[PDB]
Amino acid sequence: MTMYIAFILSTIFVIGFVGFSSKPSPIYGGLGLIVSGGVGCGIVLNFGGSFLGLMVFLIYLGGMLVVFGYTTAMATEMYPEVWVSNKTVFGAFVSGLMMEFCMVYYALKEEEVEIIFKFNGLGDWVIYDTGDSGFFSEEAMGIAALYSYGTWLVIVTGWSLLIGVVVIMEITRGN
Amino acid sequence: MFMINILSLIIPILLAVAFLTLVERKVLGYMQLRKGPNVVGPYGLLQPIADALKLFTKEPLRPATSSISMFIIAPILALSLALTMWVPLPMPYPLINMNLGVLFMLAMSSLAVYSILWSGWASNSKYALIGALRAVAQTISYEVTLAIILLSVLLMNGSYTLSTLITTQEHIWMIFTSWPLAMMWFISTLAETNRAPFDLTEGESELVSGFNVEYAAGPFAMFFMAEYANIIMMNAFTAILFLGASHDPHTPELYTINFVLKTLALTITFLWIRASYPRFRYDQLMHLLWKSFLPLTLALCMWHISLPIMTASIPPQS
Amino acid sequence: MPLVYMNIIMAFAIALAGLLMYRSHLMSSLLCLEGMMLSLFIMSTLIILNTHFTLANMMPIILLVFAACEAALGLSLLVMVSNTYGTDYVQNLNLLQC
Amino acid sequence: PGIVELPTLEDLKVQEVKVSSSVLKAAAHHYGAQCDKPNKEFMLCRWEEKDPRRCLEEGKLVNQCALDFFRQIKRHCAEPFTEYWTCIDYSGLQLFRHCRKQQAKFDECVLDKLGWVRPDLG
Amino acid sequence: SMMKWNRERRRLQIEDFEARIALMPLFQAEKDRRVLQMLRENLEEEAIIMKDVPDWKVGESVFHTTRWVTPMMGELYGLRTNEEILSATYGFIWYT
Amino acid sequence: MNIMLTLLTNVTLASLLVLIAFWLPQLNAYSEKTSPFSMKFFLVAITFLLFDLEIALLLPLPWASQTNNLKTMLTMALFLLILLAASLAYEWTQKGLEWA
Amino acid sequence: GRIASFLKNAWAKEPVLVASFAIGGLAIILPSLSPYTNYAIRINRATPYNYPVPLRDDGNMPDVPSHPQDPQGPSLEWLKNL
Amino acid sequence: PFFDVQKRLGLDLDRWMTIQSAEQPHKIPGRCHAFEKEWIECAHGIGGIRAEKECKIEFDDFVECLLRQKTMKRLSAIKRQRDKLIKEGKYTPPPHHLGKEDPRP
Amino acid sequence: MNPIIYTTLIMTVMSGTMLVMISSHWLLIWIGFEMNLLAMIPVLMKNFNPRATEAATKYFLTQATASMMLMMAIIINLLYSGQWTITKMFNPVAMTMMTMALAMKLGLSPFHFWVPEVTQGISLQAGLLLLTWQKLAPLSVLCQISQSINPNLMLTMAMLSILIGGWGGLNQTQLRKIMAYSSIAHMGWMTAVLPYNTTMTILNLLIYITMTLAMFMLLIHSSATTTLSLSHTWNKMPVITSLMMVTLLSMGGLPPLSGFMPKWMIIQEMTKNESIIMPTLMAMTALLNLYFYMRLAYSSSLTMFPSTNNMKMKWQFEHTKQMKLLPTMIVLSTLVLPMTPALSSLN
Amino acid sequence: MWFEILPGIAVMAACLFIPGMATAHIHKFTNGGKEKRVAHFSYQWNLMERDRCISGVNRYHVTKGLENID
Repeated sequence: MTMYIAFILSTIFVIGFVGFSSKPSPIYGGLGLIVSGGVGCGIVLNFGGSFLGLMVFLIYLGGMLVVFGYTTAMATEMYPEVWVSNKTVFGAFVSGLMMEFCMVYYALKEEEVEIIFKFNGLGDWVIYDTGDSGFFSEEAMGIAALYSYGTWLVIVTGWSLLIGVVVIMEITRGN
Repeated sequence: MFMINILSLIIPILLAVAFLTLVERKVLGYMQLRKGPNVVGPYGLLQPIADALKLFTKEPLRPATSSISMFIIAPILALSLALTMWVPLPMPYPLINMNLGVLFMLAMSSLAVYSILWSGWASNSKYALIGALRAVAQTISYEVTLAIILLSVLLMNGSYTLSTLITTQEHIWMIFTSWPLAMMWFISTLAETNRAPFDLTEGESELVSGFNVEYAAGPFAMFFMAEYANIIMMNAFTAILFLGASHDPHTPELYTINFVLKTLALTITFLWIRASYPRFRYDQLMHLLWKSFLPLTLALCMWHISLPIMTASIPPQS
Repeated sequence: MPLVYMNIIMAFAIALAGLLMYRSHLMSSLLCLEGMMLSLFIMSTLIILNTHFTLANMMPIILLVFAACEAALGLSLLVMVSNTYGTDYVQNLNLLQC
Repeated sequence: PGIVELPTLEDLKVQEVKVSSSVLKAAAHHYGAQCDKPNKEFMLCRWEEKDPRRCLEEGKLVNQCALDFFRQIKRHCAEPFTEYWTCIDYSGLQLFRHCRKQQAKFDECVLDKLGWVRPDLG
Repeated sequence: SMMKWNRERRRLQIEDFEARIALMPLFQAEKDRRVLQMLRENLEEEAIIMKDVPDWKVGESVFHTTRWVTPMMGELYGLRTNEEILSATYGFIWYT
Repeated sequence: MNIMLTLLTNVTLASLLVLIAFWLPQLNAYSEKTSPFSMKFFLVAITFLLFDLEIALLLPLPWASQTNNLKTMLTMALFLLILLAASLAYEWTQKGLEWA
Repeated sequence: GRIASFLKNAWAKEPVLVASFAIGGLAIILPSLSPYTNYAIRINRATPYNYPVPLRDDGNMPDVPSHPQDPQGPSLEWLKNL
Repeated sequence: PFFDVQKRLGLDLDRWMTIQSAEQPHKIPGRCHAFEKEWIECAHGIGGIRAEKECKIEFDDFVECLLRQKTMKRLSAIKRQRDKLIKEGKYTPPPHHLGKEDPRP
Repeated sequence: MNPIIYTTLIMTVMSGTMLVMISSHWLLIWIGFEMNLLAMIPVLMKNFNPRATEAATKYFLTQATASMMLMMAIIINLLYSGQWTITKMFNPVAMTMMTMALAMKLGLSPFHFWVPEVTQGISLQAGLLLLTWQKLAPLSVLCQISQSINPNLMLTMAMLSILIGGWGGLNQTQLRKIMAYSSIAHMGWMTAVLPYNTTMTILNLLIYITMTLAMFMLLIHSSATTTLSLSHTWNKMPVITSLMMVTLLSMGGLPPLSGFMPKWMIIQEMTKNESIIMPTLMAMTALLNLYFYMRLAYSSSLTMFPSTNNMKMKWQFEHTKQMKLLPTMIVLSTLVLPMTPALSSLN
Repeated sequence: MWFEILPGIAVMAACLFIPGMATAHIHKFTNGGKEKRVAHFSYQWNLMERDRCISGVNRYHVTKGLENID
């Protein structure tokens, strides 16, 4: 079973996406997003991306959606909408799981599934490379090259964040 | 045997939390000219058992009537994350050795706020919701400085690996190198753990019980255990980061003793601070961080970037 | 393409469909936006790690930097909408027509 | 397209340097100092050819030279080297720092009996 | 003090990297031989496996180029035991 | 598998305690006990986000210190930090940091 | 003169900002005039992260050594003295 | 309207990350550096229209290295037929593939 | 909004578009789009009204979806080619997704529904920026990827845009909505020639930009957002309404006015590629645009609508602010037809 | 008096000491009397795998020295 941990995680990722995509109250949506973020971190870690996946755990889960939650709390709704609360939400939730199951089964049964692209049912372990990175974390060096090579990216991103602060101030002015 | 190691990390930490409660009570009493619990057992050693049993046998009130799933997840998440954050700590050999254990602990601390966030909301009360919001702001506000200060000090470590902190501080404590950062980091730990003078969340004097006003019996006990476990874990992180200890590879017991003693000293410092100062006003708390601390942390971060380059003391990556 | 790519592309498609089909709340749609961004981060990270494109391992980070900028903009708009109407409901964004 | 020309099993059979990582690391400096020529030749072959198959013989020569290096160590400095690598094996990171005294003993013996000089830093 | 100790640490790191450099050629030879042997075993077992399948060349390269391509994990460990596959794929990631 | 084991064990232990604390004491026999303002200061939360972004951008610095172009690396790192300080100063001076 | 008055007022009323600006200014300025920065660059260069791939000897490369421990090639004595 | 200001002013604003075979830190090679280098060297100065067909072999090899669809298809066929023969009982995996021999170091 | 901040936001918008038109790396092009959105949103809400907030929210949602689809297309093209360079796109699905995203950014139908609403919500100056400057970046991106573009999808979107722009305008009495529908139709005209000859798209874009600049500046000068408020203008500033009539006739494409040359050259290029039915349908469908232009002209200048007594007060005063480029924009929008062969400069 | 606080601190000290000693001794027991090898980089994991193959009992901590040679 440990042979397809990545696939199990990807299925959980899709399930969380169906959860927050069916639009329950933003509380449960936040829960689905949090679960999906953790699971994406798991997949990234499995592929060797410890730092990148951990970034989602902190700057995405404990970041963008940590305020998403703080926001919903300020705009409190009368009732916590759940999947079963609206027949459509529950129906779409079930259909989404069913859709995943259909493609999953087809991919496994039909060695080569083709929804919009062509996918092979072989385990993800196949695609991995047999090279050695030596005394290095390739992800770490690539990310740290943002200061040595990606100076232009640094400039543009910093300017965007400053203008984002100014923009948020201006939008929340309200005159 | 790895499961045995997990249990050895978990259960003693819970026992330490239980007895930390008694230690806090006695220390606060003695600093107030009083004697801590001493009737229940010799010198009060059996008081935590009585407290726990009384809590558990107590009525399980629950007028939440909203998202009971959340009202149950919040204690689970809090306790689970409190126990997990202990895992990567090297004492001196970590249970799980991560190249980025530091960022892992930062992420787990950020997640742990959701426990307070949900508990207060699913309670669906007045103090609970507003108090939970004040919590989010408090932890969120100090999370920024916590990260900056941590990055600034690790610039000397050369990695986010907790284990290498022992090697880096082999000859001297990092407090000598970064004491201003150490002071700000200590205050940051105080804020993150929601301890006095930043005990605004619970804030009994102002908010009847804060986020846990609608939590009783066992779930309240789990919140208490999570709080105290976070206190001990954050003090242990401080001890590892700044007050390094000598580690003899052949006898880890010496390092373990030294580390435990330093963490105990820092926890006693936490209780001491709780006794001495009054509570910062919610507004004053944020003023102290974004307007007063955040600047100095930025300046010290620039300095700690520049120093290894201008002193040719760039630490080894491995 | 391995099945993980299929799953993540499916997640992005599902999130896109959810965003394009609002129900009442704007926050749910903003949740779908953040979710689509997560799918894109995971897909980009998997591609870059598998191909050992060392110099592109920062692209996922910049994507998230701008993902949070977009989220922040969305919340900054949502608060104003709520102030003007009392709810985040989409049906109140009705003054402009055609 | 074409068939991959994988070499036979017999040609790729070579005598193996069956020593653990700590043992290799203990002798790493003197091994590099003594066995440099075949190792550098094999590396040049691998990097120019970019085919593992093309440079099998150079790898065989590297393995043989390593075996000769270790045979000489066994002949002349067996016990000090054993103590050195047992010291190194204890440390999880296999650090050189903790075993400086055993390193000095091994270096002194190897300089006396075999005349090898440990290469300097850099 | 930190400057002195960090300079010494960089010196020791250079020493350790020099040791790795000294040992690298032997490891490269061993790795190349192991990869070739694993590929040969896969090819032989594959000929036995797919002899009866029609219109299947054995060991036909999937790339047009007649140049060595580093085999993926799937080629080398395709038909080994699951424990070997789990080790080769996720050992360094999971080891802690 | 070690990290997965640790996560599983911790979560199961905490959930087990929640069970023994939500249901086990709930058996004990008893009787019947009967039983928001729009925060515009949420701007602080939004500013945290954009500052957390710079936090993320700054984390690679320990490995960034290992490059050979230390001049360019230092210039860009101080550039990002000075832009963050400028953002803080702007929000401060424009009374945007109106906490509570 | 007025600058001294501004500094005194700033230290009296906003000492934290004064400390921060002083530290940031030093962090900006000092590395430029520090002699050891080039030493840090050289140290980072000297670290042998990747293998030193040998080069074919065509008989016209006096400077490149033929073997370690030969006098030709770079030296790390400066770091050892450091 | 792609004003090639980078080429006019000789500024490498973003072309460093354009390809996987460009210079990378510590000369860490890409997984498909050889194929990409060959494809670019083939498709240099001949124009996109010519490159789409006169370098199709290089591009196909590059795509195969990137995605390995054909390699995975071949391996899937091998595993299918091995399972089929095992069910029929006319195949027995070798002891070394079963783990009965120590792999080469 | 503080004027320094307003200038910084406008420069950020322009810098985002410059990054879009300057970068050879897809990630940076998407970054430029993100900067454009971030800077644009507060600019749309310079004057704070509930309508301004609603328009900003709609625009943000639409552009955010477009950017997300664009980034997914970039990621897919990376997955199948491993190239970040803006060039031929090597996956048809990525090409289709990118085309949909860029069309949504341009307001091409059936992604047009947001253009009239956003234009009505925002002020005349924000509308000018939205309908002139914002079009530059996506059109640049499409021109760079023109070869990969599937001609059928682009042509269908162009024809639908022309049809819908013509239809919607007939029903509108709000000047801003009329301008938005005209913009939709002209965007369809520009994107029609994109598969065939990009220089024609650039020429049409320049002519359209001049005409819309002139029209919006005339509306700002007249301070009219409705047909009747514009009708009142003849009593105050007859020259303004006369020039408005001339610019409207140009926008309709009537010869010998400058508005004729983009349509003429587009028809030429399409016919050279054996497209005969499509240019014919586009030219005929432009008559709806011409119709509502003519109705606006009847309301404004050709016929004198009733005024109000209080206008006698405005007679005494004069316009304080002068828009320097308005006369030259009018001249270029109306009298540049004798100078088409200069269409080889942008070539 | 204040020394009465000490017994609780001592119990807490023992409880905190237990996990570190437990981890150290469990690592020693599992890794054959030596510290658990730390693999922060793929080279170290490659060394561990090579040691596993060399040992012959599929345990890396088992160390083969000069005796295996010739």
